[PDB]
Amino acid sequence: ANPHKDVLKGPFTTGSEVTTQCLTCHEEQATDMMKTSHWTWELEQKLPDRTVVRGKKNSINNFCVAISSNEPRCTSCHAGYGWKDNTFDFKDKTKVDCLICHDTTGTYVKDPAGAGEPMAKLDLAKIAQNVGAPVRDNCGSCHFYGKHGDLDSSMAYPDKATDVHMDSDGNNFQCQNCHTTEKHQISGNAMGVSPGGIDHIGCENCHDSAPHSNKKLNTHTATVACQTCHIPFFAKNEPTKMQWDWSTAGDDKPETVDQYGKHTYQKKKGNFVWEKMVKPQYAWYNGTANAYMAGDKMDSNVVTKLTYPMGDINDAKAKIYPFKVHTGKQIYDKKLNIFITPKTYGKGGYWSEFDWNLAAKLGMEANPTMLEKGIKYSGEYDFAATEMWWRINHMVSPKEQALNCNDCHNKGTRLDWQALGYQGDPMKNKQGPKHK
Ligand code: HEC
Ligand code: HEC
Ligand code: HEC
Ligand code: HEC
Ligand code: HEC
Ligand code: HEC
Ligand code: HEC
Ligand code: HEC
Repeated sequence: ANPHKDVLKGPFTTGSEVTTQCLTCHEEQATDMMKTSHWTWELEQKLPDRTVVRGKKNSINNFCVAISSNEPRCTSCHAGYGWKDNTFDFKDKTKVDCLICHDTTGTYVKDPAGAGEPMAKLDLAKIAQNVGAPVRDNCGSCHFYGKHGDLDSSMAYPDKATDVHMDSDGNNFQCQNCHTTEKHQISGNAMGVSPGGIDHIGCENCHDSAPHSNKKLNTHTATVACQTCHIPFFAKNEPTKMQWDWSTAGDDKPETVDQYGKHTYQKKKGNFVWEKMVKPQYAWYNGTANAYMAGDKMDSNVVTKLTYPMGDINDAKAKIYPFKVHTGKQIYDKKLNIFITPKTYGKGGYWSEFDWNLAAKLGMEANPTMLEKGIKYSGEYDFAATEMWWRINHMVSPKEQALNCNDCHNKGTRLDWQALGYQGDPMKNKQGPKHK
């Protein structure tokens, strides 16, 4: 037994007061955790032409776009308390959130607009006393809401049909059963992070790399990622957003709904398309990814890929992997040719004032990178098309629903042979295209 139940009677009125207790004995864990991306929101990433500091802190996406000037809404999913703008003290140990991963009561909740602060009226003392090993639902406080359509609210206690590894009646894995954690470094590669292992966890430390009695299926694994055949669908239980058109935001037309009660229009955000039971898109992937970074020039007559997997048929490091792809339109500076990071949340933000010029001006004056590069909002904006790629790794289906020969070959359409660089279906056509 540990001392928790005896030492943490409180009263506690704030998160850091809780944390300041945890540190009388777990200063090491804070120090360790603070070295990681869960605390800094930064990752180094090797792009085709340059190494950058990406991570969430520096990323641009086609959903909410970017954290700067919006921090109080976004850092409800930071393992910290108080990150509300650019003055956040990343060296302050009393600001780590120790409860979000370790709460066992199921009541600990971070206020969705509170810059990481817990909701009002929690029994903090009680939460602190009951702290223990994370389960799926702790990771899921940030990982099941917003997007990746492969981790849903039902991954809290999913069935076999949803995920064979996490299946609470079967293998019942917690996330760290695969994402092994040492010194609060939670293992697992985000897309475009390496080194010479595309997947740090992948499928091959618990399965043989030739796991099939059918040898022809084993020969495919040099080219086709396990994830491709074994995750035939994501968003199995609940719709995910497939498109977000910001260009239409700001009108008082009716805020219409889906088959599934999801909004297809909202004044504050624009138009959406939702989909349930989604086939992935397939692409060559060798462990590296391209990314759009703040300040990059772009071209509005074309779709901009905000991220994209690298590799191709001639790339011996690349395999065909499955991806979720989200498309949209979003705001760009019509004079510089760059995407803008606008203020949507809070005072002057789009969501209260519905004025894109003001949201642009305020979001650009708050962005550290724009400032670093002397970039000023020009005063003119427009909307441009984008696509963004995320890896699909969860919801492995039972073996009976793996893609089989006829999903890809013969009348199968899973793979777009020519987009992948093949000369027709390789089974009809043993002449032109082979991986390596
Ligand atoms: C000393 C008075 C402690 C305070 C205050 C807190 N914790 Fe603790 N914790 C303490 C000990 C001696 C142990 C056992 C360490 C060992 O391995 O010998 C623990 C254990 C934990 C764990 C592991 C829980 C598990 O089920 O394995 C966690 C996750 C943990 N402690 C977290 C934690 C937090 C968040 C605290 C503030 C709320 C906290 N502890 C206070 C000693 C002490
Ligand atoms: C909210 C407070 C989170 C909780 C709770 C957990 N994670 Fe998380 N995770 C969060 C963010 C904002 C990010 C991106 C960090 C960045 O800037 O890069 C992540 C990332 C991951 C990753 C990807 C690797 C990485 O990006 O560095 C993994 C593999 C991951 N998270 C796993 C993970 C697990 C297993 C969790 C429970 C123990 C967990 N996370 C909690 C936000 C939050
Ligand atoms: C998720 C993003 C986490 C945050 C924030 C914190 N911890 Fe953690 N902790 C996390 C994991 C995935 C693990 C391993 C769990 C397992 O099942 O093996 C732990 C482990 C601990 C432990 C025991 C092991 C150790 O390193 O000593 C302790 C004592 C612990 N965690 C405490 C702790 C504290 C005090 C935190 C806030 C400052 C904290 N953890 C944050 C995941 C995450
Ligand atoms: C094995 C059976 C897994 C379980 C259980 C969970 N995850 Fe996972 N995850 C797994 C793999 C093979 C990968 C690819 C990365 C690798 O190094 O092999 C991932 C990846 C992630 C990521 C990164 C996704 C991305 O940004 O590209 C995250 C954020 C993530 N996983 C989170 C996560 C959570 C929250 C889980 C519990 C609900 C979880 N994973 C379980 C394998 C496995
Ligand atoms: C499609 C081209 C596949 C690739 C690539 C991989 N697998 Fe597969 N797998 C596929 C089928 C059609 C089936 C069902 C047929 C069967 O052998 O049952 C499977 C099955 C498995 C299983 C279950 C094996 C059994 O007990 O019968 C496992 C454990 C498994 N596959 C794992 C797996 C891994 C780890 C892969 C990458 C190394 C992999 N498969 C590739 C189709 C395809
Ligand atoms: C260990 C940490 C694992 C990792 C990482 C992955 N898999 Fe797994 N898998 C694991 C176990 C213990 C089991 C059950 C095996 C049994 O004896 O019943 C499985 C099961 C599968 C299956 C079979 C599902 C079924 O129909 O019963 C498949 C097809 C499978 N696993 C594939 C798979 C893939 C593609 C993974 C990477 C994303 C993966 N596994 C990771 C252990 C672990
Ligand atoms: C998609 C995810 C597939 C499934 C399911 C199956 N196959 Fe496949 N096939 C796929 C690719 C991407 C390739 C090219 C591999 C390469 O070397 O570049 C192939 C290739 C073949 C071939 C021609 C090569 C050969 O092995 O002689 C054959 C005859 C073939 N595939 C047959 C086959 C069968 C019988 C399958 C079911 C067990 C099967 N494939 C599944 C993609 C996919
Ligand atoms: C929890 C419910 C979240 C809230 C609220 C917000 N975000 Fe998030 N985001 C969350 C996680 C767990 C991750 C890591 C995903 C992984 O699989 O590795 C992220 C990541 C981002 C990124 C990086 C690129 C991407 O995956 O889209 C960006 C640019 C981003 N998030 C932006 C963002 C903004 C602007 C938010 C508030 C307005 C916001 N997020 C809230 C989880 C959660």
